[PDB]
Amino acid sequence: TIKDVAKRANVSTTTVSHVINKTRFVAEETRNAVWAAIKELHYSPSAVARSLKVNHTKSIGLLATSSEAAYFAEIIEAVEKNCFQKGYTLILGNAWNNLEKQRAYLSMMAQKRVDGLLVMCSEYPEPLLAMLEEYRHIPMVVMDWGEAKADFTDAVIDNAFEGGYMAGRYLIERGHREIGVIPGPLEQNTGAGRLAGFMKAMEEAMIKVPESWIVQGDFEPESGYRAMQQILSQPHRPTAVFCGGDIMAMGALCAADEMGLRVPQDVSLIGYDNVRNARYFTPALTTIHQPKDSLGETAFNMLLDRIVNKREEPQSIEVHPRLIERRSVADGPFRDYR
Amino acid sequence: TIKDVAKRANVSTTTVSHVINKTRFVAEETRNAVWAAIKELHYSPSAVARSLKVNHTKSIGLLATSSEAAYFAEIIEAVEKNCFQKGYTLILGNAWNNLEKQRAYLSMMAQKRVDGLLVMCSEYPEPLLAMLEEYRHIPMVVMDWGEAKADFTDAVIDNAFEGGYMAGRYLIERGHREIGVIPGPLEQNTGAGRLAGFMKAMEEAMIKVPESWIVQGDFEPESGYRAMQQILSQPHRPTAVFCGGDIMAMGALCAADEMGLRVPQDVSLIGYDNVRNARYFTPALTTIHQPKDSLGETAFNMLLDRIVNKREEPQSIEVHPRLIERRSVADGPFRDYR
DNA sequence: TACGCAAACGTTTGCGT
DNA sequence: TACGCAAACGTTTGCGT
Ligand SMILES: Nc1nc2[nH]cnc2c(=O)[nH]1
Ligand SMILES: Nc1nc2[nH]cnc2c(=O)[nH]1
Repeated sequence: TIKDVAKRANVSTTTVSHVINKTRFVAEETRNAVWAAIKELHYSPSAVARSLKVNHTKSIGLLATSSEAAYFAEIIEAVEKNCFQKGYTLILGNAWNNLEKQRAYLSMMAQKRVDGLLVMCSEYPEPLLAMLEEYRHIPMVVMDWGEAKADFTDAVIDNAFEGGYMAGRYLIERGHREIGVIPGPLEQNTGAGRLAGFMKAMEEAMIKVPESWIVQGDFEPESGYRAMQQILSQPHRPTAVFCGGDIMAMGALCAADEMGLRVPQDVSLIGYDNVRNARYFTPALTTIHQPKDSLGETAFNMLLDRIVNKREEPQSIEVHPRLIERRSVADGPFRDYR
Repeated sequence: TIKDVAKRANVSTTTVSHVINKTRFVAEETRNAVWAAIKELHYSPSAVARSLKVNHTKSIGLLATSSEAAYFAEIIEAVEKNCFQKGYTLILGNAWNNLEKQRAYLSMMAQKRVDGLLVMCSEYPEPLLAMLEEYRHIPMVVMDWGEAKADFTDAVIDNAFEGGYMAGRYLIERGHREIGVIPGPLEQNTGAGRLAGFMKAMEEAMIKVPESWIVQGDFEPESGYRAMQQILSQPHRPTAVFCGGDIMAMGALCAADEMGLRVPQDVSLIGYDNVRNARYFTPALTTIHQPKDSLGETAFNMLLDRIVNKREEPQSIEVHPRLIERRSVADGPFRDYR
């Protein structure tokens, strides 16, 4: 305890502190002396004590959805550096889209008194929106929203509609007119948003799409498997499918193999995410890339700012995606005709 | 503040507390009354205050190596549930095998006063071992050690040597006598340990292995790529390779493709990890599976026990791996001869 | 029976001199 | 010049009555 180091140090605690935090000038002797005792006495200042005083834990919370999915894990890993190089402590908590679950992690959140709050709950029902607001006191920012759903938070928008668009365009220019689509859950942004972007181009190109060629996915490889399966299992099949996510595409890739179909010789897959190891998919995945890092870093920053600069007004910064050409896509049967 | 709810509640704080923690009987009126104010006044008890008093933060720290690699992310995700269903708060911090880095996260660790400590630093040099010990006060347990490296911690041993063994045996019985190997870093347990297991069987079967058929990997898909590449790029090539890790195998799978070689028609790949989505590799990955969940859950538990049961003696629980047959492996040219 | 007092936990910090 | 006092932060808890 400080009372213990000051003692061994034959100096006031006020002194022990002033040297611990270089908050005011202290003679060299006194300085050194404190230190020695600090070391021999083996002192570890109590952050909890210091925070009960200074009104800030210096730790930010993460109300995530899950932490194993490649997509998530990369953002999550991104944040942590940011937290660390800026002095913060990361508190991770996955709600699994569970209201109860979130209401709890949110609960312990404020209790432990997180200086700030990063959110990625995926689905945002009225109930959620509700609970979230009752903590509008604690600074926060949702990082996975299509557009600014609330006025009480900060947001980083991905322009995922623009991405869904970019993907379809590619297919078109490639020669395809018979595309399919295994989208991510519609309650989601990266779900509906991407699909909706992809579908503008279609109409923009008078391309229709039979319902039998559009199957819901949940970002789980198993789901990609089942869809791709469902797709090619019907008499008339498309020549190129737009896969809602990379790890789903990764799963759709598998099925086509066991299918006996070649890729991209038989099917053309265009994903979306650009996961750390999508380049090494087999084959190499052509895909849309989301700036996961910046989506992360940008978030942490807005928080700090709102924090340290006692910001009060909400905000929302956009981020942008870009096509990444790999090997899952070939020319369509209309390429030369354009 | 409590002083604020008790006031609005026209009752002593001692009362406000006794109802907040059901620590002693309180009349219904008084009870209800407190509550109302608790709600209208919108009170969030201060955990930091309560902990500065009760001597326990109710939060455990995670001094990980990294959090994006599938292997890690799965354990990490495992822990968090365990933490959550048992009432704890997860603090995540990746040291990136950086001494300085770890010494820091370890530093802030004790400061914030983690009730317990989970470790997975991969490489454990004397320097590390040193620093770690100076916190032997704070309860902990390394979860990625070959054998009990220290007497001041708890350990969960994976029997990764037994796994490396299981893998080689498979190859043998399959018909192979010309195997290769892309192992994970030797400073590691899952590195050296697995390799060393795999190599006993070899000798146990009078199988030698040309150095030109053994290439260091770092668990990174890119590394698997380069090795597999290096391997088949030499005049005489093996008929089956044992891949140190799944995500590396995943990377070796790619190269062979671009190689023009078929798998398992041309090469036979046997990985090790059994990652959440290795089944969906292309082809479906035959591999050794580590009980990631239990490796996680078991760890959290030992910690609690050491914690709540004020345990003092070190411990070490083993966990076991098992072969998972998929599609990356075919009979060798010696199968019928046995 | 049902509750209230004050002291304590481990720090920081405004006055001082 | 260089340092020391005491009060405060937001709770819990042993005596009480
Ligand atoms: N698994 C997963 N992948 C995604 N890609 C974009 N959004 C998501 C998401 O919420 N989950
Ligand atoms: N990436 C990675 N994979 C592993 N598989 C077993 N151990 C490890 C490790 O330390 N890192």
